[PDB]
Amino acid sequence: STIEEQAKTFLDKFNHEAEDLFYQSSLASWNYNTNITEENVQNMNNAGDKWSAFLKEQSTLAQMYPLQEIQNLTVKLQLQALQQNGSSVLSEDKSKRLNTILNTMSTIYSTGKVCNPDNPQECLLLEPGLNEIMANSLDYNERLWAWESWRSEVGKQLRPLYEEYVVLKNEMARANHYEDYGDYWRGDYEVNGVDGYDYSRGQLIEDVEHTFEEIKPLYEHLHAYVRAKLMNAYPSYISPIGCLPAHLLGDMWGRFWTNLYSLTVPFGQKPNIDVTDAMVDQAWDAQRIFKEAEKFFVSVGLPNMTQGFWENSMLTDPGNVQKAVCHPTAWDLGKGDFRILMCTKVTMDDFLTAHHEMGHIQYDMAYAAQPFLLRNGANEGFHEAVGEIMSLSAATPKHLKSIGLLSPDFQEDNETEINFLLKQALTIVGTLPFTYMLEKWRWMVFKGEIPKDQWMKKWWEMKREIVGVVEPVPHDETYCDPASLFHVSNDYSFIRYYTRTLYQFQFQEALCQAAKHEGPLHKCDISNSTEAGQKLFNMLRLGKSEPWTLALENVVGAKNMNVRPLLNYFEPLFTWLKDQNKNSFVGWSTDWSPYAD
Amino acid sequence: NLCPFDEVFNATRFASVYAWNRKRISNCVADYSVLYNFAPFFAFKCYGVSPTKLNDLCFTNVYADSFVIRGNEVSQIAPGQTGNIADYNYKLPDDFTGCVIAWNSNKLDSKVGGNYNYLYRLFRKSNLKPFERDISTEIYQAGNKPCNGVAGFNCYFPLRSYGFRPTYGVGHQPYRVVVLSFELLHAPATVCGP
Ligand SMILES: *[C@@H]1O[C@H](CO)[C@@H](O)[C@H](O)[C@H]1NC(C)=O
Ligand SMILES: *[C@@H]1O[C@H](CO)[C@@H](O)[C@H](O)[C@H]1NC(C)=O
Ligand SMILES: *[C@@H]1O[C@H](CO)[C@@H](O)[C@H](O)[C@H]1NC(C)=O
Ligand SMILES: *[C@@H]1O[C@H](CO)[C@@H](O)[C@H](O)[C@H]1NC(C)=O
Ligand SMILES: *[C@@H]1O[C@H](CO)[C@@H](O)[C@H](O)[C@H]1NC(C)=O
Ligand SMILES: *[C@@H]1O[C@H](CO)[C@@H](O)[C@H](O)[C@H]1NC(C)=O
Ligand SMILES: [Zn+2]
Repeated sequence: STIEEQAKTFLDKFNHEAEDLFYQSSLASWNYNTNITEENVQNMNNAGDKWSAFLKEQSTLAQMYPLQEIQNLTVKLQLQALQQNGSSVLSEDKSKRLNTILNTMSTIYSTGKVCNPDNPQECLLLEPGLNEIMANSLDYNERLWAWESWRSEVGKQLRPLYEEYVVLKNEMARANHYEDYGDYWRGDYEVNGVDGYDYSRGQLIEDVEHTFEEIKPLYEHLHAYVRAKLMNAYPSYISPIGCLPAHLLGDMWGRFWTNLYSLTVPFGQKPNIDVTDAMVDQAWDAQRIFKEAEKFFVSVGLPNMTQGFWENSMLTDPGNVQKAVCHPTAWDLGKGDFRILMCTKVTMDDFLTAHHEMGHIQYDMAYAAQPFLLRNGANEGFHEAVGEIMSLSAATPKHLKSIGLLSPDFQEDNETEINFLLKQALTIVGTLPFTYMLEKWRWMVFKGEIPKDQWMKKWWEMKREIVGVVEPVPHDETYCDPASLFHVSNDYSFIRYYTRTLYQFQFQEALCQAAKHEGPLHKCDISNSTEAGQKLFNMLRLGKSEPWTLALENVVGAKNMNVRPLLNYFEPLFTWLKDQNKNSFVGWSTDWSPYAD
Repeated sequence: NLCPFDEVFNATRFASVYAWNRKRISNCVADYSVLYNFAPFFAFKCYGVSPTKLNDLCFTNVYADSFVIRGNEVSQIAPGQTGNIADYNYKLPDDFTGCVIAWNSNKLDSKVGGNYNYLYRLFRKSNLKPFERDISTEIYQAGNKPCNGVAGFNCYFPLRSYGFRPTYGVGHQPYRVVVLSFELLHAPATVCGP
C-alpha cells in the first residue's frame, strides 16, 4: 500500500473516532451552558480533556505521512489541518510558560476591576460596569476616567505578559516554518496547488491595504460628519481639524461608533423602525420568532430545521433556579445534532439575531456531508458573513411588511433611509479602520518592525493617522492599550472582522441580483428567491473542501475580496455625507491632542 | 403451526450487523399479512415478490436475518449497494428474492451517554459474498509491517461501535432490520399459509 492509501485509511479511522469524541465533548459543553452547575463544569472538563488529548495523539500520528507523497488534494487538506503542530512544536517548558501567560492575561481581563476614587469598595468591572459608562454616559470626565483607569490599572498589568507572549508565539510560529506569528495567522487565507485559485499569506496584507484605500473617502466623510456633530455637543473639547478623542466613541475602545447615534442622528424627529410593539401586540413568543426565521430560509429553497432542533435547543431563558449562559450561539454537535442556545426576548433585536444564528445552522447542515476536518467555513470570515446577510434582508421594511409586523400604510422617505444608513455606517464602516489598524500594529510587532520601547508610541501614531482617533492622556511604554481589548489579550486574530465585512456585501449584492431586486442595495430582501438560495447553497455545502477563492466565486463570480459592494451599499449615505460636509473640514490633523494645552 | 416471527421482530436485543443473526423458519404457517399490519412500521421493500400477494405461494425454507444499523445505512440493505455495511457486514445478492423490513429503535437501542453494544466492521481485505458473515477480530494490517495482534501504526481493530445516544439525528439513530429470504429448492413445500 502507498503512503497516500495509508493516509486514507488513517483519516477513515480518525473521522469515526473524532465524531464520537467531539459529540461527547459538545454534549457535555451544552449541558453546562444550559445548566451552570458544579458537576457540569467537571463533566465538561473531563469530556473536553479527552477530546484535546485525542487530537494531540492523532496529530502526532498524522505527521507520520509525508504530505509531498500525497497527490489527492482533499486528502492533503485533511492531513495538513491535522498535522498542524501549533504550540506543540515548542519545548514542554516553553509551552507551559505560554499557556500560563495566556491564562493570566485572560484572568486579568475578565477579573480586572477599577475602583472609584475616595471609595476603595465601589469598584467596577469592565462588564457591565465600565462598558455601561462607555456606552451611555455623556459626561466627558466620567468617560475619561473609565477609559484611562481601565488602561492604567489593567493594561499595565498586561504589558510585561504581552512582551513574553510575543516572544514565545514567534518562536512557535518560526518553528512551524512561518516568518512570525502574524504570518502564521494569515495562513488561514493560504491556498496552494490549485491553478487559478491560489493565494499567498503575504497577499492578504496587500489586498487588505488596497481595499482600505478605497474605504478612506467614505470613512473621512463619516469621520468629518461625526466630528462636527460631536463638536456641537462638546465645543471646548473637540478641534474642528483634529482627531476624535478616544473616550468619546461609544465603547471602551471605539471599536464601533454605534452608540454615537443619539448625538449624530441626521433627522432626529423621525423614529426608527421598531416592530417590538407589534410583536407584543400579536402575542409572539420565542418559538414564533424561530418559526418565522425557519420560514425565511424555506422560502429561498433551504431545508427546514430538524426535529431534534426544536426538541433539543434552548430558545428561552430557563428562568428561576436553573442558570445558563445567555449568549446567542449556534451549535453543531455533529451526527445530525444541530441546536441554538439563546435566551430570546420578544424584541426586534432578538428577531434579527434568530435569523443570524439560524444562518449558522443552515451553513452547518449544508456541509455536514463533508469529512469531519472539512466541516467549517471556507475561511475565518465566511461563517459570520453568512449570518450577517440574513439579518440584512429580515430587517428591511419590505420584509417586515410581508410578515405582518410593519404597517402597510407606513411609508419610507429618504430621511429614514439616511437615518438607517448612518446607523449602519457607525457600526460597519466605523469599525473597518479600527480593525485594520489594530491588526496592522500586531502584524508589525510580530514581524519585528516596532521595537518594544516604541510599542505605545507607534500604537497612537497609527491611531491618529489611520483611524483619526487621538488618546486623551499621554501613554508611555508602561501601558499596553491594545491588550485592553478582549481579542488581543485572549489571543484571537482580528482581521477576520475586516474580510467578513467585505464578504457579506459581496454575498448580499450577488444574492439580491439573483433575486432580481430593483433599487438601492440596502432595501433588498432575498425572501421567496430560490435562485438566490441555490446560489448560496452551492457555496455552503463546500465547507472547507475547496479554496475560499473558489467558494467565493460560486456566490459572487469573483475570486477575491472586493470592496465595491460595500461602497454600493453605502452610496446614498456617501453622497449625503459629502453634501453635509461642504462647509466642514474633511480629514484630520494628527498633532492636535486633548491634552496639548 | 404458526411461524415464530415474534421471536425475531420482538427480540429484546438485536445482533450487531457484523455478527448478523439468522433464524431459519420451517414447517409452519406464516401470515405475512399479520406482520405487515403492525404499529411500528417504516421500510418494507420486497424484491422479486409482492407484499400484497405474500402468503399465497409456498417456499422450501424462509430465513430471517436481523441486525441493527443507523438510519442512513438502511439504504445499503438492498441488491447492488455499496458502503461499509454492504461491503463488510451484510451483503444481499443481485438476484435477491425477499423483503427488507426496518424500523426506528431509538427508544430501545439508545442510551444517554452512548449505547456501545452494537458494532460494525470498518475495514476488511475484501468485500463480502452475498449472505456471508465475518465475525473475526483480526487486527487489520493497513501497512506492510505485521501487527503482532495489537493495534498500532497502520494496525487498526476492524470493528467500530455506534455509540447510540437518543439525541442523535434520524440518520444516526439505531434501526432494527429484518431481512426475509425466500428459498425454493428441489423439495416439497414447508412454509406457506394465509
Ligand atoms: C440541572 O442541574 C440540577 C442540579 O442537579 C438538576 O436538579 C436539574 O434536574 C438539572 N436540569 C436539567 C434540565 O438537566
Ligand atoms: C480523493 O479521495 C476521496 C476519498 O478520500 C475520493 O472520494 C475522491 O474521489 C478522491 N479524489 C481524487 C481526485 O482522486
Ligand atoms: C511538527 O513537529 C513534529 C515534532 O514535534 C515534527 O515531526 C513535524 O514534522 C512538525 N510539523 C510541522 C508542519 O512543523
Ligand atoms: C420539513 O417539511 C416537510 C414538508 O415540506 C415535512 O415533510 C418534514 O417533516 C419537515 N421536517 C421536519 C423536521 O419537520
Ligand atoms: C413571500 O411569499 C409569501 C407567500 O408564499 C407571501 O406571503 C410573502 O408576502 C412573500 N414575501 C415577499 C417579500 O415577497
Ligand atoms: C428627499 O427627497 C426630496 C424629494 O423627493 C428632496 O427634496 C430632499 O432634499 C431629499 N432629502 C434627502 C435627505 O435626501
Ligand atoms: Zn454569528
